[PDB]
Amino acid sequence: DGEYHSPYGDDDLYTVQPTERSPRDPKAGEDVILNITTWPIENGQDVWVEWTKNGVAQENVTAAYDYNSGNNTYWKADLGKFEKGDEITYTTKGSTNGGTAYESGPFTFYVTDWEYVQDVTSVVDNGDSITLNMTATAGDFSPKLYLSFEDLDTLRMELSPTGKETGHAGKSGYTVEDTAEKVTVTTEDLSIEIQKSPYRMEVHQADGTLLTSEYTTANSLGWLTDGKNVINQYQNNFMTPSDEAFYGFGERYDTINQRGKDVETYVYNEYQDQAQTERTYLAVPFFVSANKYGMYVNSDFHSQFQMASKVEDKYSFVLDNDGDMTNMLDYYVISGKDQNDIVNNYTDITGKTTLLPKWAFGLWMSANEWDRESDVSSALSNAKANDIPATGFVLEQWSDEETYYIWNNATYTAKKNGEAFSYDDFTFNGKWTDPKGMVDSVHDAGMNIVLWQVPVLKDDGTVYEQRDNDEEYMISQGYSADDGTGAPYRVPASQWFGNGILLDFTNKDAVDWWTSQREYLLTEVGIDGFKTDGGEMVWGRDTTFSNGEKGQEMRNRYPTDYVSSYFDFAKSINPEAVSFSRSGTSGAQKSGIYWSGDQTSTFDSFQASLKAGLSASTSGVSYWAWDMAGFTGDYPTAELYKRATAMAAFAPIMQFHSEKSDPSPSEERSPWNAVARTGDETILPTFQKYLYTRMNLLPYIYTAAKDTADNGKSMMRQMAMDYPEDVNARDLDEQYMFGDDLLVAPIVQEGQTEKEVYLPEGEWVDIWNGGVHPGGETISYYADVDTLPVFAKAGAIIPMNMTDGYQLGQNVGNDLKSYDNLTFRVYPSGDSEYSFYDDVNGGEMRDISVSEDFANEKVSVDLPAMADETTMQVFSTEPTSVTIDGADVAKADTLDAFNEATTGYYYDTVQNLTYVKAAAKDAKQAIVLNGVNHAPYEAEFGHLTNVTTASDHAGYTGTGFVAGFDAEKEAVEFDIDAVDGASDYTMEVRYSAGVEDATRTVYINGKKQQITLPKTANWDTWNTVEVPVTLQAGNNQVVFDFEADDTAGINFDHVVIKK
Ligand SMILES: [Ca+2]
Ligand SMILES: [Cl-]
Ligand SMILES: [Cl-]
Ligand SMILES: [Mg+2]
Ligand SMILES: [Mg+2]
Repeated sequence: DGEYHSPYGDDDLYTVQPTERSPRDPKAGEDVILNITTWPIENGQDVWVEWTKNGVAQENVTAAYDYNSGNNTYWKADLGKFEKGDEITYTTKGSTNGGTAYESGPFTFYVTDWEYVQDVTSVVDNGDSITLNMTATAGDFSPKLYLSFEDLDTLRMELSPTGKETGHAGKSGYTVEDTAEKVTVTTEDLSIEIQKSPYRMEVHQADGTLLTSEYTTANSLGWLTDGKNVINQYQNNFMTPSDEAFYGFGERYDTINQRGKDVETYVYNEYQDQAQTERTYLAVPFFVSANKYGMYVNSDFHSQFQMASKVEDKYSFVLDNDGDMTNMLDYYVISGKDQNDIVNNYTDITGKTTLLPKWAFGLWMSANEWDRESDVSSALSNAKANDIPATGFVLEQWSDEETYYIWNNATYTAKKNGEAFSYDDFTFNGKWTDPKGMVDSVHDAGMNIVLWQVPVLKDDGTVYEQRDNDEEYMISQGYSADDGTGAPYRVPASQWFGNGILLDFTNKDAVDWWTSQREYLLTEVGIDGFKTDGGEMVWGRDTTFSNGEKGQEMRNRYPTDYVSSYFDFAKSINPEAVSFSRSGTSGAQKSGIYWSGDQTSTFDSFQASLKAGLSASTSGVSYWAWDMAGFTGDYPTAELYKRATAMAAFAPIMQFHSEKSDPSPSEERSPWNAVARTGDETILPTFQKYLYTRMNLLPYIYTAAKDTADNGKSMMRQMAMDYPEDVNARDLDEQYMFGDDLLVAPIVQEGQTEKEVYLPEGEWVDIWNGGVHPGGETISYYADVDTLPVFAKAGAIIPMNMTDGYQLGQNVGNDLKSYDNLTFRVYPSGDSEYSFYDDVNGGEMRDISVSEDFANEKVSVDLPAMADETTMQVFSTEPTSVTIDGADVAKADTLDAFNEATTGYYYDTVQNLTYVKAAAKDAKQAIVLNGVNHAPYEAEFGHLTNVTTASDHAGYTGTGFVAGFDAEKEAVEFDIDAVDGASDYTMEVRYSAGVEDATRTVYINGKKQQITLPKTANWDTWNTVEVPVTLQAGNNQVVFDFEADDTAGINFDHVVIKK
């Protein structure tokens, strides 16, 4: 028998327990209902409420029967409505036939209403902060809003509704113009305009361009209070035009543009249906707008961002508080040089990404079913047999599944009083007879290993000596959080690890103990980090932490305290250790890799993972991973597996994983098991191609990882992050930038082979074959299941680790200590510069510069001192000569001769790349390619009408030529760029015409001219004709037609644009 009521339940955002108060936090005019339970179900029960209003005893309120369920009766008591300032205290009671009474409480609530800023009554400029003294729309407070600058382009607002708290100092580099009606605050980057009556702020760039502004009708900034004991919420409201896009908010699975949605800053463990439920494990109260600003609400409390979800032209935030009247509202409006600089400024406030070792950027292998030494040995042998040079290895099913720091099957004498074990304390048996030796074998394969962990001490109600000993110690030492009554906090019973006790990561002594238990894994077993799973486990408003904070404030912070504690611990022992986690909030980026969690093997889930990575990127979480092709559900199709592999190889962290613990057949998402499960042997070479390409690009990828850590620029980025003004880029979620230079367009739709790719203005070159694609439109690219469209931007300098074959997709292995052939791929365009992070040679930054001067048929490369031989691969026509420091270097006729040479050059006619080899030297070297033009536009890559291609007459550039172009109605169209700006140019047409003179009609952006192509000696003889053309900015449509007045057959190799 009993009775129970608890007003907040578990404080869950999405559900209520059946014995809560509704509303949880009543405002003025809201009917308050109390839900109460009694048990068992029986006649003669009476339930009632004893209470006071402002200290005055009220008549008891009797509860009415609502419904029965299980062994319980549920009741509702109606307290009615209240006025702002009312203080209500109540106790719920139950008894049967006037017998024993059971009760809950007392519970108190303070009835609130909103008060807003009205006018600015005075301004005080203290030199490093500005105070705006204001009046309020209601109540008796004297609010103060403090303005300060975190930097000249980053504004901080701190509101004290009572005026009793003071804002923080910032930079002094600002000026103020204060008039009776308005105050304007100016820095070299911002112009902040503030109307005084009513108060309203507009944030502009220094040149006057509006970034964002408070809502038009003013009274935008407010707080929810009873006027005496409590401040429970804050809000501000802003004006937004119909086309404004909002990105970030942590890791989001539903959309990359949150306009139209209410976004909850609330961490949650949602399995498989994150997109549909709009939930996430990683929530951050920061967004970036394509209107060139970011907004960061500096609080760990839950907030709701209403992004034009209520009123078409308004966005708002509503920030919760625990009632403490001394907690100021603190938020930032962040500008910068560009969108990535906005993210950099955000990381100045919340923490920079910590650079991880290069091994983190190779392939990670994982499968939950790996639960014994023989599984590890077989995984290593399978990788070797299938030529998969991975660098990361994860074990999940490794422990006793009780303590989570002891190897499965190990025996030992249990320890009391929180004492830690050493390796020699264990007798290793069964599944793991020699963990240290197993780790050595993983290292010997060139891989690094991490072990799965959780932040909770498991308590399943079973007897297990060591766990029971640790639990008693942890509780009595005060190492858990407190439930609010002096008892240890436990995860709610219905949840993952329900009944488990959370380690209080705010308590340094608790953390030292917890990590001391795992110390031997790092010092003696030799592991390389931890997969710190979970963390979305703090419920309860009264849950109390050692830092004095409670559940509302700590729910979102807890996972990051957990993750960071482990990351820092592992690295203190092993400098090369890496964490792999899923949950966090602002600052998560400081502590390792984040993966997108638990998803199914479908194209819809693939689409959601990419949105999660792109939104996480904007939010400063750059080192992002996903379980390629899904970790659960029916085994992926060969198509999904292949499409996923390609995106995964071009994402920040590449990793496969599987959910099942003991399946038959195997559920491994490895390429060898994928071949086995689908019966499609072609999966292996396709996977190899993408893995080998990633390893060829590792020097570029790792430099990008460094740029994240140094400059806040995420590795994988949504298109609007690099092109905010481009209206076509605003909502794209099926392509992205990777590193500074590569536009990647994965196929994330089932059955798709015609991939649309939006190309921003500028020239884009297909990295696989040299196809040129002028930007400014959405192109169609035919991508079979093994193909991934990837393009390099104009001016790109891309370092690569190549074999003597010098093609993308050739295996260089997993040696992270040296390069095979360090190579720089260059797409010359004006003056470009690249800072390469040469980690192989001491982490020195090598500044490479390229100066394109095709008007004088030259491209110059300024190579700094290098420790290794270097090979340039420059996109161009074939040079007439190449000099290094003014001395000619020898032309090599074949790739073999090029490889044998110590210095020289070689021209790859298929790829239209000039290779230049320069020796290692302790000083800068000046390389100059002479007699070169922009690379040819191959006819075989053009848009063809009623003609085909072939490769049956030798001497063509590219892969062949257009053949059988010999009848009316046939045409070849090229999309061409002006090389050095809009101008007149000479278009060199290369063709063969073995039978007779030919003529064709050419249209340049619709302007007609006819050309004559003289007979060549035979079909094995090529000739060039020079045609004067006028080329403008952007894409030039160049059409070669065979009209009624044209004549004869030609083979058409390419066109070259020159001065
Ligand atoms: Ca050709
Ligand atoms: Cl004033
Ligand atoms: Cl020729
Ligand atoms: Mg800055
Ligand atoms: Mg080591």
